[PDB]
Amino acid sequence: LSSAILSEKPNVKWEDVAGLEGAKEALKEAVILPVKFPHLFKGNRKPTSGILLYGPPGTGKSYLAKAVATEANSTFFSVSSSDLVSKWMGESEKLVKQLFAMARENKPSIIFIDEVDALTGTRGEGESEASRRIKTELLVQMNGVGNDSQGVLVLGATNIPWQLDSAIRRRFERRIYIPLPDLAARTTMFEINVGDTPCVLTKEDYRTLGAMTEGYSGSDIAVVVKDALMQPIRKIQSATHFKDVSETRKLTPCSPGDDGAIEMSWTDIEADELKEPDLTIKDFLKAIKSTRPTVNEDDLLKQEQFTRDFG
Amino acid sequence: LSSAILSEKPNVKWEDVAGLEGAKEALKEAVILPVKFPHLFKGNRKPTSGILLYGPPGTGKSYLAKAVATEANSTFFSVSSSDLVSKWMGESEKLVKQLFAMARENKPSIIFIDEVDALTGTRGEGESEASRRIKTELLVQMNGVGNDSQGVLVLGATNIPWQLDSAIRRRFERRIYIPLPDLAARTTMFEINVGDTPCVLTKEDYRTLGAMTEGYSGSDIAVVVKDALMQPIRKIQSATHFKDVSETRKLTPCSPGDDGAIEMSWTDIEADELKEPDLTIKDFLKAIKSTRPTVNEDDLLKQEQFTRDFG
Amino acid sequence: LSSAILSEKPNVKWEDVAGLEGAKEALKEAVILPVKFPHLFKGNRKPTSGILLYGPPGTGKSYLAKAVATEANSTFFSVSSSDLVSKWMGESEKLVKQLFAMARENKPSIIFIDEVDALTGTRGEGESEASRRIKTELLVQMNGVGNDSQGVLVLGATNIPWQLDSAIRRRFERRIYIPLPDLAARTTMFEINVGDTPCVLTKEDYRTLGAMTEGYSGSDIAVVVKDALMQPIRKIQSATHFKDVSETRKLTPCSPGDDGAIEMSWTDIEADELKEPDLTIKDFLKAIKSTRPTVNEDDLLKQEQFTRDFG
Amino acid sequence: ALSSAILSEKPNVKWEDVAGLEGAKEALKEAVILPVKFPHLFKGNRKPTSGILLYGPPGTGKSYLAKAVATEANSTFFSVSSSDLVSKWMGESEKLVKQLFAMARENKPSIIFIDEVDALTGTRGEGESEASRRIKTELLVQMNGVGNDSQGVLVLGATNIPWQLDSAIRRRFERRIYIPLPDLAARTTMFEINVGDTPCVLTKEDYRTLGAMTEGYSGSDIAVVVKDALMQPIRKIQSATHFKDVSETRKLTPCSPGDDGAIEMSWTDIEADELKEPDLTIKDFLKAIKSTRPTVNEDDLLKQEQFTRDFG
Amino acid sequence: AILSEKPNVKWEDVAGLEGAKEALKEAVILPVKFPHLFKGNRKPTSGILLYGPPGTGKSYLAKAVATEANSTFFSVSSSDLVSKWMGESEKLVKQLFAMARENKPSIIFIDEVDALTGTRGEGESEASRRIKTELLVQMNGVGNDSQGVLVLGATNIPWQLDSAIRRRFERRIYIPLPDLAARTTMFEINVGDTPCVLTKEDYRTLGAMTEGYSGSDIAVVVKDALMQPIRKIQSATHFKDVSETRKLTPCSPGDDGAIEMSWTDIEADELKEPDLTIKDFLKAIKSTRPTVNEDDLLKQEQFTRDFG
Amino acid sequence: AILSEKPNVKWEDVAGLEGAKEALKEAVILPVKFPHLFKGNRKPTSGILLYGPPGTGKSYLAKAVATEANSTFFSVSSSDLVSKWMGESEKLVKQLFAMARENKPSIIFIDEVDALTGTEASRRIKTELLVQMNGVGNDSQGVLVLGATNIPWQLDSAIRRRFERRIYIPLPDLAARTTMFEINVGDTPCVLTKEDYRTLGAMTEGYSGSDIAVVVKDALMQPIRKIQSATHFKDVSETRKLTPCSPGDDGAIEMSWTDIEADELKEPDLTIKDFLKAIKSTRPTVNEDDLLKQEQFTRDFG
Ligand SMILES: Nc1ncnc2c1ncn2[C@@H]1O[C@H](COP(=O)(O)OP(=O)(O)O)[C@@H](O)[C@H]1O
Ligand SMILES: Nc1ncnc2c1ncn2[C@@H]1O[C@H](COP(=O)(O)OP(=O)(O)O)[C@@H](O)[C@H]1O
Ligand SMILES: Nc1ncnc2c1ncn2[C@@H]1O[C@H](COP(=O)(O)OP(=O)(O)O)[C@@H](O)[C@H]1O
Ligand SMILES: Nc1ncnc2c1ncn2[C@@H]1O[C@H](COP(=O)(O)OP(=O)(O)O)[C@@H](O)[C@H]1O
Ligand SMILES: Nc1ncnc2c1ncn2[C@@H]1O[C@H](COP(=O)(O)OP(=O)(O)O)[C@@H](O)[C@H]1O
Ligand code: BEF
Ligand code: BEF
Ligand code: BEF
Ligand SMILES: [Mg+2]
Ligand SMILES: [Mg+2]
Ligand SMILES: [Mg+2]
Repeated sequence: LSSAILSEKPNVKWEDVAGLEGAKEALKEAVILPVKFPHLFKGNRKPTSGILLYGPPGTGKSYLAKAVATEANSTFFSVSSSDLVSKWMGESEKLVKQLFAMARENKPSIIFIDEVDALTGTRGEGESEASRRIKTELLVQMNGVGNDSQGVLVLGATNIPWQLDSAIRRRFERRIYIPLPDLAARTTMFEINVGDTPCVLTKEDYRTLGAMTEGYSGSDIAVVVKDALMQPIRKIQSATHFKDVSETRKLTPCSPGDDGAIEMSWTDIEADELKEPDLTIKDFLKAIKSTRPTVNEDDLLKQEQFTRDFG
Repeated sequence: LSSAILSEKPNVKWEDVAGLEGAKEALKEAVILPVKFPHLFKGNRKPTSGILLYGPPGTGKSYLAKAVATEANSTFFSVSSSDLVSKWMGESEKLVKQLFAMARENKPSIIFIDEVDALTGTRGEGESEASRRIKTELLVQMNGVGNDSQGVLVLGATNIPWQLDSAIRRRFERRIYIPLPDLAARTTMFEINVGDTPCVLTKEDYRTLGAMTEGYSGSDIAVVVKDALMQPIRKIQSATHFKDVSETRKLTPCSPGDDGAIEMSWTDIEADELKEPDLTIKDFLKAIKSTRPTVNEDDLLKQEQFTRDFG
Repeated sequence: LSSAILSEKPNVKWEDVAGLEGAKEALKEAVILPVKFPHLFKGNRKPTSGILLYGPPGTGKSYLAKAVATEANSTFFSVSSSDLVSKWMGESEKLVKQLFAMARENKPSIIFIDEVDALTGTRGEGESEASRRIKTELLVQMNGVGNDSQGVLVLGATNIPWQLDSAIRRRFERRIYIPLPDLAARTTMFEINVGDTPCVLTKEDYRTLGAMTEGYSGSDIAVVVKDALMQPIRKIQSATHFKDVSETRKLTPCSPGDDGAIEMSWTDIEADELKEPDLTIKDFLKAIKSTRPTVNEDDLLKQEQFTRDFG
Repeated sequence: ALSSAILSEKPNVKWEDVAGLEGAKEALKEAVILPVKFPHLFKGNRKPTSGILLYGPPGTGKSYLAKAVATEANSTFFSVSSSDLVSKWMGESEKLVKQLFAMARENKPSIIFIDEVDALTGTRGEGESEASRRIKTELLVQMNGVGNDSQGVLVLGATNIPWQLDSAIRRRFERRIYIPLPDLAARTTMFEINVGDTPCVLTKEDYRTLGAMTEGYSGSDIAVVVKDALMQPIRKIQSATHFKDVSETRKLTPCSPGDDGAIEMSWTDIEADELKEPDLTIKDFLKAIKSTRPTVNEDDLLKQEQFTRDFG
Repeated sequence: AILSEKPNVKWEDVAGLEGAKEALKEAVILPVKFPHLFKGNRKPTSGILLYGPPGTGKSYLAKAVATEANSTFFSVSSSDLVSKWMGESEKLVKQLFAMARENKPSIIFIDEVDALTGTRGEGESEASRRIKTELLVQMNGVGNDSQGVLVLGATNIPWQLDSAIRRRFERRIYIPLPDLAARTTMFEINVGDTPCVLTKEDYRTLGAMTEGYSGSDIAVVVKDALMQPIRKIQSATHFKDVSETRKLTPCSPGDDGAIEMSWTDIEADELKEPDLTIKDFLKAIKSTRPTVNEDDLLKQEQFTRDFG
Repeated sequence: AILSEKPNVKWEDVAGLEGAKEALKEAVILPVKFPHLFKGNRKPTSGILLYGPPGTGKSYLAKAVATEANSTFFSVSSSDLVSKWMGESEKLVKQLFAMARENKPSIIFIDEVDALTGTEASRRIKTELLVQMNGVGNDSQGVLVLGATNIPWQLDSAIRRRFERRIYIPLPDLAARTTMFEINVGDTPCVLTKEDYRTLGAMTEGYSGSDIAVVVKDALMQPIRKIQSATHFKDVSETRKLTPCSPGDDGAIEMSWTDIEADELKEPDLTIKDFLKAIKSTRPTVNEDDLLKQEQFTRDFG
């Protein structure tokens, strides 16, 4: 049997995710509003049962699922494609039945599924038995004869929504496209991902950054901020020569031959008594020259096709 | 001989389904007429043994099965593809035999199977042992040597009727296509799904709605009515400011600066003593602009192919 | 000691089967002629041991098996694929051995197997242990070292005879194709399936019906006759108005305003004392417009392939 | 004390009833008759054959030849399918094999027949190599025992699928023989055998005309066209209206409407025995030839020429 | 089912391409040397890809990272991951990252990740979607602790690697063909304790002769060289005394003291093996062609020139 | 499941293969003959793979090595390990190495090493074997593993790598086939000359020892075959003795073997020509594309 139970909460708050307030609105009214205000949702007025998120890779879908998982205050299940597909013949499907069953047992609950494109695609006869049996149980077990469709919430994610079948497209009754973040949201993600590190710039300088970075993803922002945090490490471990500055001794990397320039390596230098140089904009522009964006623009044209129709 | 079964207690009545009068006629004469009038069915006049329902997703198939399940007054079995396919080798087929066996034990009765496409498809050799053994037992056990084909009524549903094998197609001896609905039925579903909520419109305004919504499904109607029932709380949480109107205190969202406009949030306001905004066409039309028709039209061309031939 | 025996008593006459005079000849000489005339079969002259029937679905195969079962006057066994395939490892095969064993114990006897395609197909290694063990025991136990092949009789049915393996094809030594019925046989099935219901037509009108219905199955005939028997219930409970005609009170549906036309519903009318208008030609033609032929014509080309070779 | 179910009674078929098979007839006469009649020849270097396989397309006469050996044995003829070897729990699946060859050596001289050896063997994955690899392994040892027990037993293998037979058991059956479809003269012989004691109408060259008409059948095809030929005069008895006396007191046969002594009646009207059936005529034979096209397929013959062309 | 080892390989054991060396010394040794620098915004690298032509020592360098790591160093090829059944192909991935998190702090190596990528099109459908999907979501996802474990990827085909897994391996390093001096160093290492015959500039002549090999190519020409004088001894007729009591070596037919015999004829020890010298080396260089191809190097310069 | 023996097969009992033989002599016998040669970091081979087409008696050659190294021969079939024993196979591979350690000098023979790898469960056998072949180090001295494969190209590269030395076992050449015919008839009464044996040799290009063994087993029975079927008996020469002869000959009576008295039959003498018959009715076992497939392996992993 083994009951396939998996549920754990990380820490990602609301405003960690920047921008796209339609999805924030729909998920606050789909998650917080049923739990905090159950009396409003009564009779004809019912909460949303199936919500699909989609878009290009790294626009913040699974991180938003993390934010819902932290801000849930509910039995947050989560399952990959691993725990559903079993060995023999029968546990591949009865575990789905027990998943939504015990999900309804621990109601109010939220279910997230990542990359539902691995379970769809009934057109043709490829991926035959797994697609028909497992996908059929996802349909009928999602709603069907005597399933309590109230209670639980099914969060779907994908990168390919056009290969998603129209029936499961109707199952995910409120679908939301997640675009590449605009100027202001990327300004916000810059001001978030700098964090507690002492920066040097102002808000309109972050606006200059977001103007320079037209058309990235969230991971692209995470790695240009990472590289911006990782240039002074290369300055400290780099080359030969440090120097004292200023609570008892403190040395930082400096060029060969300078005011107090001893010749050494980071290894030579004592615990703590290292001075790493500030973060800097030059670090930002160096990170811009480091990495090209990952997303392709014809795939964005297909996202504008399915979004322009069904979004 | 360990038997694992199930049964239901649903709640759906006749007038909730709009249109579909042929299916309503065939199921009233296939369900109500045998039980209420058993004396009419004698000798040459025999009840229907196999009924197929099919069509695009969300035209009301499984909800009609709910209506038959409530209006049955009979032992209503229902089985998905899960409970038939077993682990080892033998219980995958003997459970089918015990299903129709105990179904004949509790006669008169109705059996529903959802998404029978997971049990068909003998063409080729894919899904070999499960398809031949389980599907063979569905054929022979459905009717065969000494099966009492009288009594139990088998209601079939699917979304893919062309992959259904011709033998089971003959088993479901009276098949009915369920098209996309029309103007008047969607007017009826609007006037049903508004329910007890105090609306604002008239009947010809619902006709204007159904004229605006050419080519939806029933789920599309359910979610535009759902979104229409969410715009009140969207207005309550909107901005800063509520106001008393009118059984002891009752406040609703209003614009900044109005007759009795206090400044607050929904959180500030007491249990129940919240007032909800009246349904207006603007919420309806906003919900129409929110969501495209879900299903495609080339799939409708294939439904017109199989319907135009075999319907 | 397993003892998974089952047999029964149906009721189907010879002459309720239409067409198929070759199958009628082969089964009269295979069933009636051994029992009534055992002295003719002695020494070199031996009865037939294996007879196969095949064809498109609903050409009357299993109903002919019902007719043999009624007209047997012999211990008629019948087994599906369910009772042969067991759980563990050994009872899947020893039950076959006990089946032909106790079949020879109750000689003279007839064995029918429906849809033998679930036990064949040794080509490749799919369905490996069940196919090799169970099918091997079907071969050797059917005839082999010391099996008394005289006595019993193995009746095979299928819908797919080309996937039947050539060895079992040789086992079923006298195979018969069962086509779609022609004009006269469908005229006969019309005149049988009208039964005791008072009709309105003549024999050449049934010839007009069979001319209108070119290329049906037996189930198609059964459901157009069924729909023809379900039109007078629709008319007797349709709209408003019945009328007395003629053993104490008897009312039938009639148009609004007629000779003795009271206004009521079927519900208003007393047990029995309600009679529906006799089947009419229009009901027949309406049933012809109701339902397509079931079978497809490329499958008929494969039936002409296997029939043209092995028939 | 976990013994089995064996053969005791032999099914009487004569040695002359088969046709063709001259290599198999030679190998089994030298493998059965020659050890018993001449034990002094097999000594030292000269040893009898230990493993003999028969194979071929279905219905070329393999199991019927095993019937002929079973009648002509005069020895304790065991026979076992795949049923009696595979047991329930874990251990009797293999100890019964050990007791089979054990009690087979107890009742020596003796012959062992195994039909459909591909059901014994056959591995694809983990499920196929469980509880069949054990029994296969015990067969592997107990037929490695040629150096242990050369004299005594003989293992006759039959199959229809010899390519799925594993190469190790292929080496165990050390002298394998392909059994093809029969030719003109052998089918003439099977016609003249299967007519039996029934009074025929034809001559030997008419049977040659039959075998020329029936190019490429099996033995079962011959058995059913002869069977249908033995059903045609009773079909004449059932058919039409009208019989007629001919010739030990009254004897009537079917004849056309209006003939020399043509009374009008049905078979039902006619007294026990005093019926006369029509003698088999070439027309019933040729009608039976038109009734059933050959059963086996020629691509299967190409695979028999593959395995025969290699390992035959 | 799952392998583990703390191997021998050191940074000085590795010869060549010191930018990848200092990069892995940073991303692996810097969590070891200064874990207290990595806090809050400053986080260690999670996914590092190595790639290029075959035989360049990526697994060997991973073993150098393993020895200087002091951590549970896993390593897996594709052979422990290919679908034989329909679902130990995926649950073993789940147990791999699961037990990898059980033995944290840890390092995971995967060799030739090109056998798990390539979602474009529908070829290799169920294995690619299921197994690759679990690699993505299980690599980072809803509630995966992405901290801790380190995923080392290797391949020979990086362009067929999908862009999503390309982003997963967030710090990728191209490994080019090495140079003269590093192959001189690998010659002087792989000769080992065997008594050679040459000097350092003769190894420079060797590396000049061997322009454009891999590390495995060096390993097999040194291996064949450790068959070469033994191949002289196993060959031919005639030995000869030279010089602690009797000592004979192979010599040509007809020479100063050339007796005719075989090695078998000659007494324990009292054999004088031919010296190990270059003609055998240069003959081994003429024996074997470089395996790798240069248009594949042009594609490595394409993907490296763009994304490197 | 594990066979053990102190075999008695000399080099001369193994037809041909002189090249392998000479490789094995210096690979295995030299270390054993003069152990003082292998002090310090100089260590004798401890894995040898024997590869080549089936029917060359790789096993028999292996026993000769054991006989000549004066060692116990321990042996196991990998097919049996993978299928028959399964569950207990880890235990078996253990015990096997354990016996061999306890019994130095000794040799482990693993037949069909390819059959260790693929078509989870036998992944254990692979894994245990590898751990054990690392046993040269815990106990490097005194044991040697000889693997045998017909399909070296299907042999797990990890296992492959544990077999330092690889030796090709070719199909027999003229001289070897000639020896095989002689050995296979041994003492049997026949009238074959030295030249006939050579002829039989020359006439079986591409045959294996196995193939030759079956042909010879077939041929020797021919005189028994003639006597059993024999027709027309003529007297020759201890009181009456008749043999088959053609229709119409010096003393040619017409009869069948059945007609002739116990013993007083003279069976036909063995002939070189008769084997020629047997050669026609037994095709060689081994496909001709195997040469290349095996030589591809000699080129790549030799
Ligand atoms: N709006 C956002 N605010 C903060 N972090 C973000 C945002 N969007 C993306 N990220 C970063 O992206 C990563 C998660 O991406 P994910 O949603 O898993 O990609 P995908 O959408 O392809 O699943 C996290 O490291 C997170 O920090
Ligand atoms: N005609 C209809 N009348 C009332 N509700 C409907 C109708 N069509 C659809 N619905 C609603 O939409 C959903 C879809 O109906 P259902 O029979 O379950 O279709 P499906 O199984 O194809 O999704 C149901 O949950 C039901 O509440
Ligand atoms: N020739 C026929 N005569 C009478 N009824 C028939 C005939 N063919 C079919 N039927 C009717 O149609 C149905 C289908 O025939 P049946 O033998 O059950 O088909 P199948 O062999 O495919 O199961 C049966 O209910 C039978 O009564
Ligand atoms: N040579 C033959 N002579 C006479 N009858 C034969 C011959 N070969 C086959 N038959 C008949 O054909 C049938 C098949 O013979 P058999 O060996 O049992 O074949 P199988 O087991 O493949 O069905 C039997 O009824 C047998 O009487
Ligand atoms: N840069 C290097 N320094 C030292 N040895 C190397 C180097 N590159 C390759 N080698 C040698 O090559 C052998 C095999 O290299 P391998 O790790 O298989 O290459 P790959 O990068 O394809 O995995 C190793 O045993 C190693 O000793
Ligand atoms: F989803 Be429905 F049953 F087409
Ligand atoms: F149902 Be039938 F036998 F095609
Ligand atoms: F013996 Be047969 F080929 F069934
Ligand atoms: Mg449904
Ligand atoms: Mg049927
Ligand atoms: Mg047989």
